[PDB]
Amino acid sequence: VFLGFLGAAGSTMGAASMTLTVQARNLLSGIVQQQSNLLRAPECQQHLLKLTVWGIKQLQARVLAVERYLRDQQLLGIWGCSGKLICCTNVPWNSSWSNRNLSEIWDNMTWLQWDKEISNYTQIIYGLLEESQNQQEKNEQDLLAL
Amino acid sequence: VFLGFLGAAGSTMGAASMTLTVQARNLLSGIVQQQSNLLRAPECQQHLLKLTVWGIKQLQARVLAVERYLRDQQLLGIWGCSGKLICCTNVPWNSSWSNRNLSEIWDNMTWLQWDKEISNYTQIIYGLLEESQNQQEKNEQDLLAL
Amino acid sequence: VFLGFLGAAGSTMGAASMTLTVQARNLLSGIVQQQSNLLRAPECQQHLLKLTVWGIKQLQARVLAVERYLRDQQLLGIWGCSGKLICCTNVPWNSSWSNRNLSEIWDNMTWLQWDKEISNYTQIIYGLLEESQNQQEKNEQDLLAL
Amino acid sequence: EVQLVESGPGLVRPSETLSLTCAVSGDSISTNNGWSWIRQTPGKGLEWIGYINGRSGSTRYNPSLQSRVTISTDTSGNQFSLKVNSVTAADTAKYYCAFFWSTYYKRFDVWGPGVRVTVS
Amino acid sequence: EVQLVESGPGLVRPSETLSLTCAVSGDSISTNNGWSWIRQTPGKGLEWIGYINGRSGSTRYNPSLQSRVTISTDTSGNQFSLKVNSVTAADTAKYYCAFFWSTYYKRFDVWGPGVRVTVS
Amino acid sequence: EVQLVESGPGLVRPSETLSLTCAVSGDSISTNNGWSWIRQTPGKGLEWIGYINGRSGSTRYNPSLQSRVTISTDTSGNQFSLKVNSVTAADTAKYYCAFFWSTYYKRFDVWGPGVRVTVS
Amino acid sequence: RMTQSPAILSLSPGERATLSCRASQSVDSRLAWYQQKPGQSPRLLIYDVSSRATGIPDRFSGSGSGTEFTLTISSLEPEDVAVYFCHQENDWPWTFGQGTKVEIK
Amino acid sequence: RMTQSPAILSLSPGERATLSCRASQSVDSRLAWYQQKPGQSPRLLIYDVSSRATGIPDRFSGSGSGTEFTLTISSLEPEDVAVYFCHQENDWPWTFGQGTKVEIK
Amino acid sequence: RMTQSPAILSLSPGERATLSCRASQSVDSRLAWYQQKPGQSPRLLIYDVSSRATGIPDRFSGSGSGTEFTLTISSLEPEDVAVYFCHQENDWPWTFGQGTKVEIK
Amino acid sequence: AENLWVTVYYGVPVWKDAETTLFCASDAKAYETKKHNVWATHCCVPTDPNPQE
Ligand SMILES: *[C@@H]1O[C@H](CO)[C@@H](O[C@@H]2O[C@H](CO)[C@@H](O)[C@H](O)[C@H]2NC(C)=O)[C@H](O)[C@H]1NC(C)=O
Ligand SMILES: *[C@@H]1O[C@H](CO)[C@@H](O[C@@H]2O[C@H](CO)[C@@H](O)[C@H](O)[C@H]2NC(C)=O)[C@H](O)[C@H]1NC(C)=O
Ligand SMILES: *[C@@H]1O[C@H](CO)[C@@H](O[C@@H]2O[C@H](CO)[C@@H](O)[C@H](O)[C@H]2NC(C)=O)[C@H](O)[C@H]1NC(C)=O
Ligand SMILES: *[C@@H]1O[C@H](CO[C@@H]2O[C@@H](C)[C@@H](O)[C@@H](O)[C@@H]2O)[C@@H](O)[C@H](O)[C@H]1NC(C)=O
Ligand SMILES: *[C@@H]1O[C@H](CO[C@@H]2O[C@@H](C)[C@@H](O)[C@@H](O)[C@@H]2O)[C@@H](O)[C@H](O)[C@H]1NC(C)=O
Ligand SMILES: *[C@@H]1O[C@H](CO[C@@H]2O[C@@H](C)[C@@H](O)[C@@H](O)[C@@H]2O)[C@@H](O)[C@H](O)[C@H]1NC(C)=O
Ligand SMILES: *[C@@H]1O[C@H](CO)[C@@H](O)[C@H](O)[C@H]1NC(C)=O
Ligand SMILES: *[C@@H]1O[C@H](CO)[C@@H](O)[C@H](O)[C@H]1NC(C)=O
Ligand SMILES: *[C@@H]1O[C@H](CO)[C@@H](O)[C@H](O)[C@H]1NC(C)=O
Ligand SMILES: *[C@@H]1O[C@H](CO)[C@@H](O)[C@H](O)[C@H]1NC(C)=O
Ligand SMILES: *[C@@H]1O[C@H](CO)[C@@H](O)[C@H](O)[C@H]1NC(C)=O
Ligand SMILES: *[C@@H]1O[C@H](CO)[C@@H](O)[C@H](O)[C@H]1NC(C)=O
Repeated sequence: VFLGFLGAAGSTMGAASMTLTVQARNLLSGIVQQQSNLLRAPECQQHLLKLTVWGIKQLQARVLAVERYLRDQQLLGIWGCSGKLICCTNVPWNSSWSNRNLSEIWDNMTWLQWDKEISNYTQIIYGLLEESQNQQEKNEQDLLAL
Repeated sequence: VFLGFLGAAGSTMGAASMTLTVQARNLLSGIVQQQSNLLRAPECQQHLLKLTVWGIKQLQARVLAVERYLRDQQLLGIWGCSGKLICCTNVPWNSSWSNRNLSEIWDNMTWLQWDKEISNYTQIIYGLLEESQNQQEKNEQDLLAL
Repeated sequence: VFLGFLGAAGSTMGAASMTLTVQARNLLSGIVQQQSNLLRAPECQQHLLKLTVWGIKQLQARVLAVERYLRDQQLLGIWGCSGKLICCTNVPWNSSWSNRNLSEIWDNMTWLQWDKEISNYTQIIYGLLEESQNQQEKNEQDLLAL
Repeated sequence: EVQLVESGPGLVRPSETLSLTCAVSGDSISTNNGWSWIRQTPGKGLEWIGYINGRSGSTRYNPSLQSRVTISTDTSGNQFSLKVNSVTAADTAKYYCAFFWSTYYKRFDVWGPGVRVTVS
Repeated sequence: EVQLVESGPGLVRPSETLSLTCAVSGDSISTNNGWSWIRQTPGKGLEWIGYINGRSGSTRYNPSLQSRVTISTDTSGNQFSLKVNSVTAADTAKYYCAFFWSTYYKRFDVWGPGVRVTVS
Repeated sequence: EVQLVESGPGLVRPSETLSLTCAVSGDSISTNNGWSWIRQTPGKGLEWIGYINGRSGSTRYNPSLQSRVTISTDTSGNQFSLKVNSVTAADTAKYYCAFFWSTYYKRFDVWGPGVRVTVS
Repeated sequence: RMTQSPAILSLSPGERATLSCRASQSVDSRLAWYQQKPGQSPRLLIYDVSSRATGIPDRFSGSGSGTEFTLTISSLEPEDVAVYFCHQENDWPWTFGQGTKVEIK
Repeated sequence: RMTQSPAILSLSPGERATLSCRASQSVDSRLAWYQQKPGQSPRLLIYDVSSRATGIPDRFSGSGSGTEFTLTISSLEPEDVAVYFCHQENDWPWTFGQGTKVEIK
Repeated sequence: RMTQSPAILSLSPGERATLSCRASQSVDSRLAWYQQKPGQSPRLLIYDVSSRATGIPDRFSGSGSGTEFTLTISSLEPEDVAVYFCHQENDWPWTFGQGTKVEIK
Repeated sequence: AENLWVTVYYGVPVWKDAETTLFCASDAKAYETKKHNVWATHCCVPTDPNPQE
C-alpha cells in the first residue's frame, strides 16, 4: 500500500492504465483510518473527546473520504460497470471532444494532459453514458433480444 | 441531477420503471454533500466547529444517508443482484400477496398504490429472495451443474 | 436478523460455508443503526446534542462500521469478486501455507482453527490475488483472447 | 391491434427464389420488433423461418435456412418480406406472417391467414 | 459408499429399444446428482451416454445420442434406467452404471460391473 | 516491425502430412500472441487455418480442420510451424504466415509472401 | 426438440382431455400451447406453461417443468375440435411439436 | 459468412468505385477491408468499418453496420487495380468474402 | 477430443513408465486418469491432472496443462498391468482417449 | 476520424489543486514521554515509520 501511489503520473496513458489498483487502494485508507481499526484501543481517542472540535474535524475528514468513494462507485454502477477498473461502453467518440488518433493519445499523452484537454466535455460524456445504459436495459426487457 | 426527481410518482408502474436512475442519483447527493466536496474551502465550516452542536447535526445527516444507501446495496448483493436497477430472481409469485394479472398492475397502478397493497408481505418476500440465492450458491458448488 | 449469528463458529468449514449470509447481514446493522432509521424521531437524539461527547462517540462507532465494510468490499472488487459470497480465483495453493488435503480441512477443521493456522500468510495470499486480477485484465485487453 | 395480410406466388419452380410479402395494418413495422415468418409443412408440422427487428433491421434465421433465407422491410410501404433461395419440392408449405410480442409484461401473437405455396 | 448393480437383456435386435437398469445400494438416488451411463465399445473406447440429476430429474445426453436416449429414475425402487431407441449392430458394447461425484471439495467415482450387450 | 518468411515442400501426395514453417525476424515469437496461418484457395478465396499464442502455447483452429491441423512453435529458432494431416487434392492452395495484432489500442497485420503448395 | 402424445384423442362432450409433450432438453418454464382449427391460423391459448392468454376459456389449463408438460381441457366442448400444438420458447430454434388432434363425439 | 458484390468493377480514372458486402449474421462493427495486388499478400486498408490503417491514402473510406457494409474509393487511381476483400472480425471463424476486382481503364 | 500415446509400453519391473495424452482443445487443468484391469471397471487414479485419488499408491503421478499431459508410474510393479485411460473433464462431451496398455515383463 | 468508443477507467493518476484539512502526526519516540507537552498531546497520530516518498 502507497508504494508507488502516483508513480505513473508522468507516464503515458497506456502505461499508466496498468497501475490502476495502486491508486484505487489509497482512496479509503489514510493513516487515521488504519489507527481507528486497531484491535487495541488507539489511546489518542481521549483527546478527541475532551476537545470536541478536534473530534469533529477528524470525523468530517473520514466521512468525506467515504462519500467521495461511494459517489464514484454509484456512477460506475449507473453506467453499467459494477466493479472492473476498465469497462467498455456503447457510446461512440464524437471527434469534437478531442480529435486525435489512438496512436497519439495512448503513446504520447499522460493522463494529466488528457484531463486538461477534455475537461469541459466531461458532463456531456457522463450524460451519454447514463443514457446508453438506460437504453440497454430497455432492450434487455424484450425476450426476442437483438 | 434532480430534474424530475419524483416526476414518475403519479405514473404507472410500467412507465415509472423507465426513470429509475433519476431517483437513484439523488440518494447520496444533497446540497451539503456537494458543498463539502468543493476544491475551495466552503468557508462556512468555521461555524460548525465554533458551535459543535451544529457540526454534529450535520454529520448525523450525512452518515445516515450513507448508511441507508449501503443497506439497500447490501440487500441487493445478498439477493444476487450486484448492480442493475432491474433484476430477475427465481422466487415465484404466491398470488396471495397480491392477486392481480400483469396487464392490471403494470398499466393501471402507480408504485405508491402498489406499495400500499403489499406492504405487509415485504418481509416474507425478502426472506424468500435470500433463501433463493443461498440455494443457487449451493447448486453452483457442484461441477455437474443442472 | 441475528438468529444464529455465530452459530456455525464451532462447526466445520464445510458446514459453516452454508451460513455466510448470516454473518454478512450483521456487519452494517447494530441497534443504533436501526433506531437512527425510524420514521419517527428517535426522541433520544436531544441527549447526544446537549452533551456533545456522547454524540461524538456514537458517530465514531457508526463511521467505523461503514469504513470496515467498505474496505472489505474494496478488496473483493480488486480481486475480481464484485458481489458473491464465494468466488474462485486463479491463484494456486502453495502447499507451504498449509499442507493438508481437502478431505481434512473441509471436514475436520473449524474456521477459527483455520484462521489460526494460516494467519501469517494472509498478506502473501492477498498480494497474489491482486496480481492475478491485474494479469487477467491485461489479457482481456487483447481481442484474440486465449 | 394489427392485421397481417400475406401475398405472393402460389407456385415456384426448382432452384427459383420464392418471394412472399406481408402488409401490416394498424401499427408500424419500423418499430415493434418481432415481425416473423412461420412455415407449416404437411408431414412435418410447424417450424420457424426467422424474424426481423423493425427498429434496427437485424435478423435471425432458423439454422436450417441460415444460407438460404433473407428477411427485410419496406418501412415506407409498412410491409415486410421473405425471400428463400434455391427453392425445391421439399419446401412446399403453408407460409405465415406473424407478429410476436414477448416482453417482461405482455405475451401475444397476431397471425395472418397465410399463402399456400406449391413447389414443383 | 454405494454399490451399483446393472441388469438387462444381453441381446437386442435391429431397430429395437435396449433397456438396461441399475440398482443402487447404500444411498439414495432421489438426491446425490450424477447418476450416469457409460459405454465401452471395442474398437472405439469409452464414451458417455449421459446422466441424471436425482434431485430434479433433469438430464444431459451426449450429443451423439441426443435424439436416441432416455434416462430416468425409479426413486421408490431406488434404481435408475437407460433406454436407447433404434439400436443397431454398431451399438454392441459393454454398458456401465456409474456414480460421479464432482464438487468443490471432493472427487470420486463408483462403477458397477456392467452388462455386455450384443446387438444383431 | 517484423518480417515473415515461409518455407516448405511445394508438393504433397494424397494422405500425406503437409509441413510448412515460418521464420520470424525483428521480434520474438515467445510473446506477441497472434501468430497465424491463412490459406488462399483458387475458387474458394481466403480462409483461416488457425493461430497460436506465443506466451502460453495455446491454439485455436478453424473448425473445418479441427481434427486435421496442428500449430506449434520453436521459440529457440524463433520460428513457428503448421502441420496438416491427411492432405488431399482439395487442399491445393497458397499458404501464408501472418501476424495479427488486435488490441484495444492498435490494429495491424504483417504478412509473409507465402508458399504455393500443389497437392496430387 | 419436443414430442406430443397421443396423435389423437376422441372424447365424449363434457369429458376432460389431456395431452402430453416431452422435451429433449430442458425448456425451463418457457412453454406455450396453441389451438389451430381447420382453416385458421393457430391461436395462442397458454403461455409460460400455465398462464392463460387473454380471451381464453377456463376450460384450458396446464402444468409441467423442465422436460415434462401437459395441456388439459376440462368440460370439453364441440367447439374445441382442433389440432393442438406444443411450442418451445426456451431457445433459439423455437421448435414446435408435431401437433395432436382432439375430437368431440 | 459474408458475400461481396459485384464480382468486378470497371472504372475510368478519377471515378468513384463502390463495393458492397453482406453478412449472414451480424458482425457488429468488426469489419476490415484488404487490398491484394497480383503477386502481393493482402494489405490492410480499413478496420472497424471506417478506421484507416496507417499509411492508407484518403481515397479509401467506408461505412456500414450489422450486416450491410460498403467500401468506397474516391478519385480512383491506376495504382488501385487490385482484388479487394471483406473480412469478418466479429466471431471465431473469421471468414472472408470471396474478393472482388476493381480495374482502371 | 484427446489422443494417448504410445498404444503400448513394455517395461522391466521397477522401471518408470510414461504415457502422454494430447487434447485438440484446451482442457484447462481438468484431466483425470483411470486404470482398468481386465475384468474390472476403471478405477480413478488421478484427478485435476496431479491430485491422487484416495487409496492410490505414490508410484502414480502426473503433470501437464492446456493440451499437453503426462501420466507417470515410477517403480512399476506387475500389479500395474492395465489399460490406462485419459479423461476430459473440461467440457460437456467428456471424451476419453482410446486407452493404452502398460505391461510388465 | 477513427471509429472509437468511450472507455471508462477508474484509478487514473490525476489531480487538482485543493484546500482541505490536514490531521497532523508526530514521531512517538522521545516525545511520547513528554506527557504535558501541548504538541505531543495534539499530534497524537504516530508517524515517520521510515515514511514513503
Ligand atoms: C519519463 O520520460 C522518459 C523519456 O520519454 C521515458 O523513457 C522511456 O523508457 C522506456 C522504458 O525504459 C524506454 O523503452 C523508452 O525508449 C524511453 N524513451 C526514450 C525517448 O528514450 C520514461 O519511461 C518516463 N518515465 C515514466 C515513469 O514513464
Ligand atoms: C396522469 O394521468 C393521465 C390520465 O390517465 C395520463 O394521460 C395519458 O397520457 C399518455 C401520453 O400522452 C396518452 O397516450 C394517454 O392516452 C393518456 N391517458 C388518457 C386516459 O387520456 C398522464 O400521462 C398521467 N401523468 C403521468 C406523469 O404519467
Ligand atoms: C459439535 O460437535 C459434534 C461432534 O463432532 C457434531 O455432531 C455431528 O452432528 C451431525 C448432524 O447431526 C451428525 O451427522 C454427526 O454424526 C455428528 N458427529 C458425531 C461424531 O457423532 C455437531 O454437529 C457439532 N456442532 C455444530 C454446530 O456443528
Ligand atoms: C457529435 O457532435 C455533434 C455536434 O455537436 C456540437 O459540438 C459538441 C462538442 C457540443 O458542444 C454540442 O452541444 C454541439 O451542438 C452532435 O450533434 C452529435 O449528437 C454528437 N454525437 C454524440 C454521440 O454525442
Ligand atoms: C404460497 O402460499 C402458501 C400459503 O401461505 C399462507 O398465506 C401467506 C400469505 C402467509 O400468510 C403464510 O404464512 C400462510 O401460511 C404457502 O404455504 C406457500 O409456501 C407459498 N409459496 C411461496 C413461494 O411462498
Ligand atoms: C510456492 O512457494 C515457493 C517457496 O517460497 C518460500 O516459502 C513461502 C511460504 C514464503 O515464505 C516465501 O517468501 C519463501 O521464499 C515460492 O518460491 C513460489 O513462488 C510459491 N508459489 C506461489 C503461487 O506463491
Ligand atoms: C474548453 O476547453 C478547451 C481546451 O482546449 C479550452 O481551450 C476552452 O477555452 C474551454 N472553453 C471554455 C468556455 O472555457
Ligand atoms: C395487510 O395489508 C392489507 C392490504 O390490503 C390490509 O387490508 C390488512 O389490514 C393488513 N393486515 C394487518 C394485520 O394490518
Ligand atoms: C507463523 O504461523 C505458525 C502457525 O503454525 C507459527 O507456528 C509461527 O510461529 C508463526 N511465525 C512467526 C514468526 O510468528
Ligand atoms: C385482468 O383482470 C381484470 C379484472 O378482472 C380483467 O378485466 C382483465 O381482462 C384481466 N386481464 C387478462 C389478460 O385476462
Ligand atoms: C496520428 O496523427 C499524427 C499527427 O497528424 C500523425 O503523424 C500519425 O501518423 C497519425 N497516426 C496514424 C495511425 O495515422
Ligand atoms: C489426508 O491426510 C490424512 C492424514 O495423513 C490421511 O489419513 C487421509 O487419508 C488423507 N486424505 C486423502 C484423500 O488421502
